[PDB]
Amino acid sequence: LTTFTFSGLQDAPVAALSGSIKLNVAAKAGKAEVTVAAGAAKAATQVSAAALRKLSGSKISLAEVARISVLHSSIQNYLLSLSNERYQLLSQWPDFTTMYGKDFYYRAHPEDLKKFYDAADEYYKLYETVTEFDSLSALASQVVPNYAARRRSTVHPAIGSTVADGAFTNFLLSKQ
Amino acid sequence: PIERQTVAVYAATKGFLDKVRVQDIVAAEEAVISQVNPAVFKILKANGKITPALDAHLKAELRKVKLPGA
Amino acid sequence: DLVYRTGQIVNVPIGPGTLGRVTDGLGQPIDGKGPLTNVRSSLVEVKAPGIIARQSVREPLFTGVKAVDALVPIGRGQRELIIGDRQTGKTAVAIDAIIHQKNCNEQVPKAQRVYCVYVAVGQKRSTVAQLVKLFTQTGA
Amino acid sequence: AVSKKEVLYFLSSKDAESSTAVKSYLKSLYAGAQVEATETDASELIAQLEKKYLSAQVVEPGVHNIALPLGESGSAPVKRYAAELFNLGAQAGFECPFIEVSKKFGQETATSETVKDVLNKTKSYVSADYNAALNEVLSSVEAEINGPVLFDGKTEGFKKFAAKAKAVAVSRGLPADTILAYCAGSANEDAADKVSKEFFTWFESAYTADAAAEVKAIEAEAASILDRHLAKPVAQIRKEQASAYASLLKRAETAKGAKWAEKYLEDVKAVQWFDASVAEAPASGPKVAA
Amino acid sequence: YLAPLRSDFTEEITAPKVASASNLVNEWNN
Amino acid sequence: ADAKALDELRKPKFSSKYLIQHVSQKLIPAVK
Amino acid sequence: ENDVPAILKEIDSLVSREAVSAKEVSDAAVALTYLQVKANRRLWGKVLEKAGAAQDYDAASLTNLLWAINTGGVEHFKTVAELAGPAVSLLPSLSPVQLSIVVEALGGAGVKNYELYNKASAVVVSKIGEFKPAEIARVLYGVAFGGVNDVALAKAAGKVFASTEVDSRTAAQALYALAKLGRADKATVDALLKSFKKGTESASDAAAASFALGSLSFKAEKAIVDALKASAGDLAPAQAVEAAYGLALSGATDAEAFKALFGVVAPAIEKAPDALEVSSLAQLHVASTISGAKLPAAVGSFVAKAFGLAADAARLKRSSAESALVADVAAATAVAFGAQYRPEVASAVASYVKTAPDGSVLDIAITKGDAKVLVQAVPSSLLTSTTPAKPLGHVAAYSKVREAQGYAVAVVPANEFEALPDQKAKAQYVLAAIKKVAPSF
Amino acid sequence: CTVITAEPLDKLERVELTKKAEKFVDAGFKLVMQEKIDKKLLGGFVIEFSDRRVDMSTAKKVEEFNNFVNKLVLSI
Ligand SMILES: Nc1ncnc2c1ncn2[C@@H]1O[C@H](COP(=O)(O)OP(=O)(O)OP(=O)(O)O)[C@@H](O)[C@H]1O
Ligand SMILES: [Mg+2]
Repeated sequence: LTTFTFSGLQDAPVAALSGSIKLNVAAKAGKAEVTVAAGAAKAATQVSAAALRKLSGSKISLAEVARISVLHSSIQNYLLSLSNERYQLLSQWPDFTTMYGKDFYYRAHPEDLKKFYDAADEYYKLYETVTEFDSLSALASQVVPNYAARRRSTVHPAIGSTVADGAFTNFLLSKQ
Repeated sequence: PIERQTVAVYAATKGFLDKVRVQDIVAAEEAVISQVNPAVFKILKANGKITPALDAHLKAELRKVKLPGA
Repeated sequence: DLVYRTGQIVNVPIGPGTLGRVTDGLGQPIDGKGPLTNVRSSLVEVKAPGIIARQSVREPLFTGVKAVDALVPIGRGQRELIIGDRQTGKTAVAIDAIIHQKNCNEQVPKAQRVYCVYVAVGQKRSTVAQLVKLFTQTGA
Repeated sequence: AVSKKEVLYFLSSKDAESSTAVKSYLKSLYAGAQVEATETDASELIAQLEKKYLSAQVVEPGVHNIALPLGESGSAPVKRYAAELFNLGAQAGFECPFIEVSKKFGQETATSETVKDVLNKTKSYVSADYNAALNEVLSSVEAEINGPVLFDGKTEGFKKFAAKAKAVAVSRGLPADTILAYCAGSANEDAADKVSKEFFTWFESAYTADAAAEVKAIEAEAASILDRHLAKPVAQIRKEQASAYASLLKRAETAKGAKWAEKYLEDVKAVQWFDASVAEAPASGPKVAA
Repeated sequence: YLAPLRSDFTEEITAPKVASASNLVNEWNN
Repeated sequence: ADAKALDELRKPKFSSKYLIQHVSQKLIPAVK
Repeated sequence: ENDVPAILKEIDSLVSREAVSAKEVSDAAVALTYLQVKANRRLWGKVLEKAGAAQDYDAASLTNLLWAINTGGVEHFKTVAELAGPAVSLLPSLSPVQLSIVVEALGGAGVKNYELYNKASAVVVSKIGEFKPAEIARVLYGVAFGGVNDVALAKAAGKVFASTEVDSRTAAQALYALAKLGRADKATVDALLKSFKKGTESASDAAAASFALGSLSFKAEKAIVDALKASAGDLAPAQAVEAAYGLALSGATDAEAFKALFGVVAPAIEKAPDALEVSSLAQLHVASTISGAKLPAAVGSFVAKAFGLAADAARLKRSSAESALVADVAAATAVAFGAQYRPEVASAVASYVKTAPDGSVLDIAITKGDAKVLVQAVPSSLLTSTTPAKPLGHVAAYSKVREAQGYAVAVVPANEFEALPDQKAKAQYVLAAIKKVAPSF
Repeated sequence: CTVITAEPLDKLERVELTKKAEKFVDAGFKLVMQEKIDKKLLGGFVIEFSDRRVDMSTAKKVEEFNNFVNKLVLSI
């Protein structure tokens, strides 16, 4: 945000848009009767037109408290988001334990039953590793250091090929 | 490894591998390295010598072995 | 043509960064894995260590070849000739000394581990690529 | 403490540990300490070198504070990600990426008067897809006069090469007339205003496509790393990672007294605070001082 | 969770090397 | 031990910044 | 029954649930500004966390949210800059009174979105009569602070500010937008300057017109100055600095206006000296010098070092087309003072680089006994963006601080210096400019 | 001799250069000179004596600087 801000009590929101919280402002020429109602609680104060202008004087400047970093947490959130797409297809696995009875054991070929008991031991291998979510935070650290070295470019952190080709067209198609 | 070399040379120089056909001494010692105790190699590697507490204890453990033909 | 002197007697990169790498006759790597990191250039023609810098060769180098370690055993600090005709197994005695050191280096403390160097002079490049394939597969 | 050229580089920086080194320096300068006279020394090659290692101390914590827009839909997470790296360039002393890579061209080719050498030591900075599509036009125009095309501009042997390289620049998609008419300029401020609004329409579609190509490679790397990891049994995973975690601790523990190693193990202690502060109240999160 | 620290620069300006689609949605559907 | 700060919790943790500082403190005094 | 902290807990439980929509996160933000909740930062953090998560966004809830972010003074760049995705998709769906709040909030936060401001200025010039004068200033504040030097809008806004006279807060936003664009149009600044003796109600718009006049270097207003001297308790210490800096640069010397402004910033720096930016501590030392109104003994000595700090930091991070200009002007200063050969000019410009008294480094600092001159190159970033192209007010800021250090600053601007064809013409341009300031040389 | 420079010399660039160059002849020898130009050099000069050359040009001082700091960051 800048140093001086020019908004407050002019072209303001007059009312809430939801029903979860009920806002009612009553603007006079000088001050305003706001009435807020959220849940069981209610509040109603008087906000001057020069009381909202002092609000943006000292800025809040929110910042994220991350376990490791904001970069790492965004890679780990993507690996958690990718593990969800693989967990959703282990959700659609047929219930093999409905065929564990001995009327399926003895009607079945002895080699097609050992394949069935191996395909059930395989699902527990796949499912116990897709729910190993404490391993996603160390897979995110295999993505970070190679990315962070591409950002330590000697040209610019935000440089890429399309810009650097577009600035070769300016460099080459001008005089020497 | 050097401990399985000297055990196999012990099995040939202490007369444990005559009564064995000369064509399959190659396959006879493959039993001898694998059928004696895997703990008797560790003592010979740690000592570096076949001690008096081991040269009988291994040559009496080179009798509880199954050799081809015999 | 203009030939410039470099001021330096012939040198090669020495150090632990040469381990695992396939270099040429002047130490430049030919395995295609970039420059030799963690390395230092030293002369190739050094005066050999004299009488007062030696001590007696007492500890064994195990070849792993039992015709060798029983009959013609090799101490550490001893030059041993492998002489024979062609295709009699001279490399196989030498390769088995290198492969066996890998098996022994996993069991000994850090002070007594043997780091092999194989110099392949005048051989085929296919023969050398078969040896670094064997040494990668064995772990040597 | 900081060496007073770092703290001049951390004034416009906005990460945490650089600003707390600034704020404890400005608190020393409130208690009457003398601001040390900065050096009018360190000639041009040394000044370019320590600027490179001071910008990389503003860029390196700043890159770790920029959330990648992985798996997002739309252009505004990619335009946010690009704009955070623009501001990280400006905070670290870089100019615009157009002005930074063009300075890289004219510095690398200050000795060249032929085009085949200009297209050869600006090889690291342009696409090989674009370096080849200019070397095809160059070796046809040098197969037309049978003399090397000069980097002169007033030579007509360059003029019909530059008229064909302009046809290559549209064949990539680059508006070659728009880019040229921005970095040249115009007299009136109204006719140069309409060419800046269509350069910046190219430029924003240019740097979005470099950020979005960077996101699509992190997305593809992470999906490749995960699918290699989802094919492992769990006992392999926990000991592959505990081996990699413990090997990386002792690389920081055997490092005697180095500043990066104390800061490494201070951050392992701060991760374990984060895991412990969340265990005390998980619906709240970590405890901050309020 | 921790990474190897690296202090090196990128001198090229290249494309970022998009890796290939791993076959695991098509192996787990098999 | 609890409730550290905010400005201490905003630090990115395993950034380099101190390898970059270390190789700047042994290069610039060595190339001068 | 009037429960303000018990309604914060009822807002906290509205945004801490799982599927908060856009309207519930708009109105949670709107209710936090009307309640003035700067003290609770985590509750503002839970609202902007759900403001990025919220996917649907109609025209009314986006502008209620962006109003609340802007008015509340809460900044988080990642959240606000990704709200420019709803905005460029709702932009034909936006009211003209709503498009002014979007572009003011996204522009005032620094969102680098060229597709937004191109389409949002092309709308506001396609329907120029459809926008009231407060809305054309809000868009002008946004496109200027979003990094777009759109002078097509600054002309179309200038025709509106000439046809109708505007509110005081409307004009001071328009002055602040033209100050960052660096325009200094006499035709439109004076049309906005008459709005400031009808009575202004805020001190933030008296201080921002103060800053915008001094940055364009016009002059003080004598009712902006006298609104600022009464209501300098409404201003934050980073805002009173930019008022006193902007009054000093315009040539005001009303010392009672400066006692009011320095009565804010002095106990703030004494309470926490690291509270302000070092760019703002340097803007205090310019203001504590040109008007001459002094400061406390621990403050004015402290902001004197922070002019030395903030001047090297802009010299270390020099634009490298400014580094070309300084080494070009210093070479012409070698030829003007007598050096016809290259080993002479190479060893002369290494003698022009003496250190300033505050610890700084001056680039072309010539010393002849007691009289010292200083040559100042003013590239293009410190020029106005208009066709006369006089330098901005910040170069007279840097001049008067060095002039109060024993120098005689000769200004060499690159619009005049680089229209010259050879080095001999550029030598007598520098030699005339040095002798115009101290003719002892 | 042969001196190769970047652009043609001054009359003071001539006089400062012999003071460099008669410290490359190891007795009471006199150098004549022969002046050539090459903008592949970025200033400085190359003195060629037909049996030795000495390159105090800054175009090689760049490369001798770069390879010193490309060797030293790999040693840290
Ligand atoms: N101990 C062994 N047991 C079985 N086969 C062996 C043995 N040693 C070598 N051979 C085989 O004999 C062949 C010759 O071996 P090797 O290549 O080691 O000989 P060489 O002395 O290196 O010959 P050259 O270098 O002249 O080609 C190889 O193909 C190898 O497979
Ligand atoms: Mg052989």
